[PDB]
Amino acid sequence: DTLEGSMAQLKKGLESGTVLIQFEQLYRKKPGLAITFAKLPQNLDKNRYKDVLPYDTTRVLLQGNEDYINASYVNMEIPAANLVNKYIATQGPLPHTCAQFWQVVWDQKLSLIVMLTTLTERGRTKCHQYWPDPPDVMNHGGFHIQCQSEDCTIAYVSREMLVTNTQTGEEHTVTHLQYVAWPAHGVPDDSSDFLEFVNYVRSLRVDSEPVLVHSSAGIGRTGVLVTMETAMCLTERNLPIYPLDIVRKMRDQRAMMVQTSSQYKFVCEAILRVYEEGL
Amino acid sequence: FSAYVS
Repeated sequence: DTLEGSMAQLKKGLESGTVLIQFEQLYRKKPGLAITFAKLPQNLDKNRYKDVLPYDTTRVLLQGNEDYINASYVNMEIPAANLVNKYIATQGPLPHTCAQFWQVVWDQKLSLIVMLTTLTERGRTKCHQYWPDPPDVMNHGGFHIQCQSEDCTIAYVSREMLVTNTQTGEEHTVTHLQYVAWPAHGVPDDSSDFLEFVNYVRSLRVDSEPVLVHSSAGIGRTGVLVTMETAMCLTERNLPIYPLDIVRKMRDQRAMMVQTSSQYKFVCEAILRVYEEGL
Repeated sequence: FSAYVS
């Protein structure tokens, strides 16, 4: 079909209720994909949640280093535009997985981290603080970490981090964006802040280079973000948007992305919004 | 260990 047609269908499917029914039909995990390393004894407590585990085939491996991390490569192709948006989708680091987290950032010299969670919710820890408050310095896995600046806006915090390999003295800089107005299992507190945020992340991409995206589990809020960025790329190029196909393609790479029907409904309505704005 | 979906 066309962008125009796909959007008529989405509009009708949201009134019809069929869009949600089909979302609830979709598999959460791709059947037949091995999940083995994540379940080994030495790796079980490296998972924040027992039911959110990487597939063997797309799990992130550390360079020259056997340590397991709950993280997955998620690549979203738009072939009609010779385009691939790369991500690494991961959970919120635990106290004892911060070393592996920063090792991924260093291995691939990732310049952008997107964190879609507060550190705590209702008196419970959702993510370990894996960076120091300025001006303090932090040791993780043989990396020294400092926050060179920190600025709060309405919906998110923008931080610049310096990562130093202690043995070599080689330095790497990373932009860190923490979206604090988006509860676990829910939708963004404000759709317009969300859409501005997503477009901002797009503008900070460097081609070829994955964006590291995480929340608490790294599937619900991360899935919504990935869906929306994909839809934005498609709408600007007058290409058809089928959100169910987008969700499935993510779930083929990390199970359960986009967690709730409310999240899916949210992102579909946001997709329609942006389409109506673009003409 | 806890489940996220719970």
